[PDB]
Amino acid sequence: DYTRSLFTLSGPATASEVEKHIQNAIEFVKRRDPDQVQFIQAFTEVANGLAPVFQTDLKYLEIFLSLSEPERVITFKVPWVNDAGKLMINRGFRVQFNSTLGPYKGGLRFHPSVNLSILKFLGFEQIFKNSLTTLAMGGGKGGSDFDPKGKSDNEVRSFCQSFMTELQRHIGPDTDVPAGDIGVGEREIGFMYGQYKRLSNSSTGTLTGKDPKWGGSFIRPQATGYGLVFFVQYILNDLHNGDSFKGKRVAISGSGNVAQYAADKVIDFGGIPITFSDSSGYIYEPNGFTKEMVTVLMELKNIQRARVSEFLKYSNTAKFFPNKKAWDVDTNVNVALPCACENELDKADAEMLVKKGCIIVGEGANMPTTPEAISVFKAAKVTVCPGKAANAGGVAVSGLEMSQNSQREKWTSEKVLEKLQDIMKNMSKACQEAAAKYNVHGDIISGANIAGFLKVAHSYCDQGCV
Amino acid sequence: SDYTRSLFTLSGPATASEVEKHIQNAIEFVKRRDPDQVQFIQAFTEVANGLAPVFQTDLKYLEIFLSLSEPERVITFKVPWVNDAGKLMINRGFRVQFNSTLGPYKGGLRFHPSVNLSILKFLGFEQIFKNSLTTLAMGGGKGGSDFDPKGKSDNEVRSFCQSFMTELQRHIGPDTDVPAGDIGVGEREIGFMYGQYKRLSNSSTGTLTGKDPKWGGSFIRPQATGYGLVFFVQYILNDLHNGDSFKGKRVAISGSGNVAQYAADKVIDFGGIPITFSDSSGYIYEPNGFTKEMVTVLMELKNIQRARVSEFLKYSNTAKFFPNKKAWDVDTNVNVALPCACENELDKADAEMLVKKGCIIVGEGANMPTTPEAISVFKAAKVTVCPGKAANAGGVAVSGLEMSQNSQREKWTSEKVLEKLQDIMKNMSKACQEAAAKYNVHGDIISGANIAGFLKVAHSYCDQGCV
Amino acid sequence: SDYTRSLFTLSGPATASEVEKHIQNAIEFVKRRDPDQVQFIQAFTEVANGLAPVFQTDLKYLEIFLSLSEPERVITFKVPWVNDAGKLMINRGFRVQFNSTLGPYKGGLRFHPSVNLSILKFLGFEQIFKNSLTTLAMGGGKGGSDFDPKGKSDNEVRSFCQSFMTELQRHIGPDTDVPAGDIGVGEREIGFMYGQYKRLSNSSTGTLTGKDPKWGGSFIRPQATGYGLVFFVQYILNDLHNGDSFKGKRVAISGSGNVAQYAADKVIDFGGIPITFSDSSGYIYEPNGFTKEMVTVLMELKNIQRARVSEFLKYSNTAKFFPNKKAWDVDTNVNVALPCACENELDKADAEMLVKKGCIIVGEGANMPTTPEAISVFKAAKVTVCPGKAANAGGVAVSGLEMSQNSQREKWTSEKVLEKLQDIMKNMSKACQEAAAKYNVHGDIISGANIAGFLKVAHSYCDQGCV
Amino acid sequence: DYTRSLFTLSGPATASEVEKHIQNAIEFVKRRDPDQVQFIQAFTEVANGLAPVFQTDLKYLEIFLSLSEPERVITFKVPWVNDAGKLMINRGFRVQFNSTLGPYKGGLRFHPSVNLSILKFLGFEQIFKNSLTTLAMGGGKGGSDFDPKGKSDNEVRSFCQSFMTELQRHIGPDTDVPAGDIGVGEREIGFMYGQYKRLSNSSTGTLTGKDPKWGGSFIRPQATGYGLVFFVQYILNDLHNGDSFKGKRVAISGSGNVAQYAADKVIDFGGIPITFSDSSGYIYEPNGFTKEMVTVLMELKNIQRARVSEFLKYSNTAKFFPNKKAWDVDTNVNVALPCACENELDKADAEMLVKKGCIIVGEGANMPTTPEAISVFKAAKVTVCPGKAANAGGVAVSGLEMSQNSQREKWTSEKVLEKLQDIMKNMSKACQEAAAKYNVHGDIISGANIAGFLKVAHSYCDQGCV
Ligand code: NA
Repeated sequence: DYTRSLFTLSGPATASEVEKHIQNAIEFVKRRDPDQVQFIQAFTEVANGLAPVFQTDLKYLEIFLSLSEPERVITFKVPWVNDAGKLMINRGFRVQFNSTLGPYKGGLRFHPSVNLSILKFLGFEQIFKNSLTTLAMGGGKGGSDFDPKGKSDNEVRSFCQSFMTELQRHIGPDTDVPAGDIGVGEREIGFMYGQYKRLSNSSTGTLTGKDPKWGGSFIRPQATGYGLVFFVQYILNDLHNGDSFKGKRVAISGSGNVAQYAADKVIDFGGIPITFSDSSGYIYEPNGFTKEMVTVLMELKNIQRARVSEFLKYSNTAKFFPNKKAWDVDTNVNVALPCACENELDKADAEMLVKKGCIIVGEGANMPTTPEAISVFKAAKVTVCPGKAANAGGVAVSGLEMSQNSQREKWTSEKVLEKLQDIMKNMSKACQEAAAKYNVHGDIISGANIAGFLKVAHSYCDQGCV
Repeated sequence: SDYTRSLFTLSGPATASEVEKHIQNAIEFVKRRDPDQVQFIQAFTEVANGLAPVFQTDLKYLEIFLSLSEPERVITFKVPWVNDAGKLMINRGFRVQFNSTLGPYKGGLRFHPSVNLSILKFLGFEQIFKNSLTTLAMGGGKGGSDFDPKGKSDNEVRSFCQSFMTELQRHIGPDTDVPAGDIGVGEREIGFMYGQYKRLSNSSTGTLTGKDPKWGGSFIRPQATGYGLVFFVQYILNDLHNGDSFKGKRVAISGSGNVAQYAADKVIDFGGIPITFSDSSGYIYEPNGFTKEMVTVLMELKNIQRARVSEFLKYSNTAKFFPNKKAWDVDTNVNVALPCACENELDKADAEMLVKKGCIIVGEGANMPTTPEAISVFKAAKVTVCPGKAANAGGVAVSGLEMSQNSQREKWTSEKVLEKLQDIMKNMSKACQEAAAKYNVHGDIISGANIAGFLKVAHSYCDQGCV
Repeated sequence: SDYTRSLFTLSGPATASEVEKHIQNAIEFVKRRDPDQVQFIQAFTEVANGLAPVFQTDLKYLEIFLSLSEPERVITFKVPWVNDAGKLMINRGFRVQFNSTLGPYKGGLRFHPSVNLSILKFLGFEQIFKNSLTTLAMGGGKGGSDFDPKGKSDNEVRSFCQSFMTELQRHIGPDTDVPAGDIGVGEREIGFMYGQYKRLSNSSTGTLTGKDPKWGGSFIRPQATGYGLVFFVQYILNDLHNGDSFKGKRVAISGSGNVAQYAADKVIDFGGIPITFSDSSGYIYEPNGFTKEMVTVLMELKNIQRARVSEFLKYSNTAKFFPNKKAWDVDTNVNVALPCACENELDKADAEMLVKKGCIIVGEGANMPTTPEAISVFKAAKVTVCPGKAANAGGVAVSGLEMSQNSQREKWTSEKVLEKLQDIMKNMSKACQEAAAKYNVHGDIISGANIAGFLKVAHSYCDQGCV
Repeated sequence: DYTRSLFTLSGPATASEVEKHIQNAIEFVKRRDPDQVQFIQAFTEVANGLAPVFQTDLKYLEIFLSLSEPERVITFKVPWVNDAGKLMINRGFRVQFNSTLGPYKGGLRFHPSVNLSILKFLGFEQIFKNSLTTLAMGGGKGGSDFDPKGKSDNEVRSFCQSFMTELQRHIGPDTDVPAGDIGVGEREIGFMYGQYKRLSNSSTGTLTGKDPKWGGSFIRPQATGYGLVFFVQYILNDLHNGDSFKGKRVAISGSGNVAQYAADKVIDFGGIPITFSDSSGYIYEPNGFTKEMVTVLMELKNIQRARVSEFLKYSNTAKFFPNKKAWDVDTNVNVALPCACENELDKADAEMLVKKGCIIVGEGANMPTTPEAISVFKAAKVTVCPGKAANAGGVAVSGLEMSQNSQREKWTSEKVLEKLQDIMKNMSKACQEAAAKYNVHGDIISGANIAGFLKVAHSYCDQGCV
């Protein structure tokens, strides 16, 4: 330790002392930004998750507070002319929160609800999510209150070009590599890359989510679903004494890209997917979905945009249960993978799953499991894999896109998948060891919180706390 | 001509009631974008209401005004520094680069614990039109930090200033953004920040104003605001009071800082007598006026000894002190009132006394000294009010002259700087009158200053394609 | 002294016949390098022939001249932009950076469908020596696009200007290349391009001239070329016609644009009487001359209504109109002819009438107005011809004064700019006479302008190592 | 040959003629820098070592003289404030000696003895040492007369930040990549990286020796000691007819990272390390150090900062000999590894090792063996592995750190170790082949000098001698 003298708070502390210090830190965050509700909530949640670390050494709470101030925030006017010839002014943002582990990394959101508080909350959390990938990536977030909905393609191009005319000044392949998010998909990434390239007169990996013809990476559509299965597989080996997906009945909720590619990789590991779901209900195959059946489901949902119920016209064994969740299926379920939406698995759902024998839950979606549902799982000793780690496959592959751009070499699909699998392996071990080191063995949720923070905190001190 | 007409949705003349509703719509839009920036919202409201005569001629100006209210760029940044105890401190730094249509972003830096984005946006937005009025090619901006200089050692201020400029230097430059001093940022801080900027940039340029005259600074900088106030009132007296001047005028001055002191000196130069100075303890009064020698004595008490104005009674047998009273209460005739102390220092009752005491004109040395009720009293009495937005702009005008001297790599004599400052205030006073007359508020110099400052920016913004 | 002698293969004096063959070999070399650039080849040929007296004293000047004929840098670029219908349009943009020996590249931008590299190289090459003649530290350049502004909306011109400057900004700068206006690039386009340059560079500098006075522009810009023409002719009359002046002179002016209008204004200031203006439709004639009040009316018709000169007869009871005739046909005594309309507007037949009507001097406001046959007639008649390369350089002279004001961050009064323009034209007229006298072509101001412009560049090129 | 016309001296020359030309070159160097004793001595030693090359073509002597002038030297004021609040001014340096093969590369030294002569001497040799690694790296060296002794962590932080505030202007990932040296370890690299990152607003490999959490490489602490053992192992196989470290008693001098990890790799190859030494004396184990014993010694020297005599408290069989060198130990020695300091092995010590049966010497430190000692070994037929190649493992791994940074990909420890071993293998072959090509067969010292020089000399001419 070469930075000990810099910190006012140091040494061990009791749980009650840490609770008081956390509340003091929260009040300090509030006084600095009294009306940033989302950011304040995010700081409070992450701080509470790190209480075991703060008890061992109070310096970590100070570092946490120091990390809570963005290194740089750029807000800028974005003038653009709509198709009617009228000048429009929108607000643009790039929160460059932390660059300790690498260049600022995080998506861009174009949505009318976007403001500084929301981007700070997402950007702050992205620091530790990117940390967990093991890759050299910092944390950031940006976007605009520009609303793409109802706008023509030309209007989106006009906005993307004017937005990037300013953003290019603050980003770069070794500085800040933004990505997509709500309102920023392939269309917007492409428009922004063209403008960035024209202004910079350079072809670099300054954005991720690019098309494979010009710097993009394979496995991007599959990354999140595959990464979820990888993480759960490695947790089963590392925390369930050599257990595996093999022979496991896998109940999957959702019918989107995450659920589809999660089911494929489960079958690759010898598991049996038995359910898919949408807002209309869930479908169930007693003997599981084959890959060929998953392929049929993909075209119905992706091309025909149909409901899951249409699948029964293709399988004679398929059953459809209207207005029910996948957790209601009357069979034994060994693994539950919520891959649909937030708070989709509640206390009642968790109780059913425990009664049906599920040994582990993997969060494919964002915050799928309610806090009450988590409590039942902890009592039942059912492992919960946190989404911040289990669904990090997308950001992991965004880092692999940077590697390919830095190497000016496009990897084969097999190679990208191999490194994604290695990333989830190292991430799962880091979460387990972190939980064990702080005497919350098996609490992967705590392990993910600790592992992400500590790599940033220690690197911050290595670099002189600047 | 008009090459940007097609870009604006609102256009054409509008009635007074219609303009009132449109302004209210504009305010609501500003509120939704920044719902809790109280100071910025009110600043937008005040300036918008002051421009209603313009909006009635063409609603396009309201849309331009709304467009100008969004900063071109805001940079907020972490400022880590180590205090004398060896402990790491983190403060928030800001630079609001609001508008650069007329020139590089220009505006002071404030180091005070109350600093936040709303306050800096309010000051920076207003700085656009203040700098416009100087006739010089300067934009508008404002920055600073919630760093609290109170209780800090010189070394800690040095450490913070160097870390603050380590990030700020990346966003400023002699042709880009030229910051200056403000509350908490004086000669000490400007010097510390200039040293760091020079070291990192490996260049010697006019990237800050307020520099010492030994390395790029300008003469007349301490005197600029007080002199400029007297110049402006002098020119208004000539043009709107039929050749009147400061000659023979009894001038009640509030405040005892640099603005009040150098305004007093210039009043004497123009043949008037300053009769009062004041601070929080009260006001002092000389029935036959303060001489330049007496003003110098009072300066030493306030600037070196940091004493109260009452101390002056030890030096003058004729001086009278009135505790806990404002200078407007002085029991004598007052022809010119120059509020140079603080906001809302001249209220409705004060305006009424001054009218009865023979006041013909008010020159605002401080910011918003005269309350709205006081302004109504003066307009009914036909007492001219010279708005602070123009009358106290002498300081920023000389900061622009500092930039000119740096760009020319030539230090002007004090006489040359003083002449150009006087010429600036002359053209500014004429622009305010002409704007007021053109929009049928003849003699309303408050409206004229609002209009003249806004229109030069709005028209140049359209010339440049509204980018 | 001479430190670059060893670098040149050709050196020493040569006979007139030897120079003729050397010039042809130089021309053949230029043709082989650019065989189809007709305008550039002819421009090189004309200037080379005008410099034959110099080449005879030392053939190295021919080698220097040939070296100068290759641009230091030419940038051609695609300009994609979206029209009001939403359709992608691609035009070609150019910037010919011909020579920077005396200072940053300087020259206008032309937006016209006929624009190509040959035309821009011809104009840019001549711009080197024209800017040289102003005495100011300016190089030579030219740029533009085949974009056709006619039929385009203001918004479409804005889109093109912004896309055009998005690439051009990468190659220009206040100390590198300062473009200006030309055909198709006026106040609208300069403003649009300035906005885009400012946003991308994040700086406020004098990287374009022709700006509006509210943001870095200069007074006297509209009047500069017309005023400069009259200044130049006035000095030539004093120096070569034994103290003669514009006083009492009847001046036939061709054209009705800004050059002719402000030339007429300055003639009246000097006591002259302008008697004609002309258009594509014909010419108008006032027997007793146009007063400034009358010129003001013509300005409104031509600049605001953009009507033809025949409209003037509705306002003057004495005005006469002659369709399909040039102003030189006017039936009266003519003492001064000022062609300010177009190339080859004054032919041999026109010159003979003007001599018969008593013309003592011709001043070229336009470019190449006088045909080669017409020049011979005037030389035989001993009527002085003031070359356009010097006489119409007032515009570029003031563009240089705009750069000085930007570099100084100080706007000059109109009086100061006018005084400096007049002094420039005085030194230029002296430079042309002295250069002509030194090479034994006394009184040939056309050759004097060629020689004086070339030599300052040629000598400085050698000072700088011929790089 | 496209640069022949540029050189005044050319063609073959007799041995006596080469000696006269070398002496003129030395005098020319002296007149240019009459008081830079170390630099003059370094130029003289290398020039004499390259005499066989100069005899084949005198242009090489002219190239060598041309290389002796640095491309660029930046010396600069370094102002910083100590913990008492007092302004201190130190001198900073960066000698950017040659960039023919790649960006300037070399360590930074913070020590009160530092001056221009020492840095030119170290930087000049660094050119050819880096050449031998086969990696695309130039040569340089820098530092300051700042004395870390007696300074607090914060004072070192203050100096490092001010030092990098100027240095950052002259370095970069493709221009100059500094590294550590005496007085510049993990603490200083971390502090300087933090300052460089903040000022440049970028995350790149502009320093090596970084921590693996942010751009660092595995095997970096072990690289020089491991590389020394790899090199000697290959020389034993190639020049001692298939011999190896197995069963060899290895006397190691020094107790720093080089000596510790050299002992570690010796044990991997079946050898027996018997001694360690420091300024206080040397310790001796009759039956050798095990890895557990080396692990204890590492903790004493690296954490406790104690003298080697402390080891006797943990091993009953260890012996301590005050104020004596490890070469005096009374036993048979098969391999000598001087890994402590310059001129640590003198003529008398070499005589003892020959008497005790030493068959090969591996130079871990810089210039460890005196010229008199080298003569003893050459007469005795004891092979000397030159430090210029044998201790280049550290700079080799610093090049692998650069590759990983340029690839934005962290290699496994196994991958780094194999590439280090392959580099040392090719280097040992290059030294033998170069010595053979210039008819000094078996003179590995001469071979290392020739192989490093020729790649730079030929590449310099390829690039127009600019
Ligand atoms: Na790379």
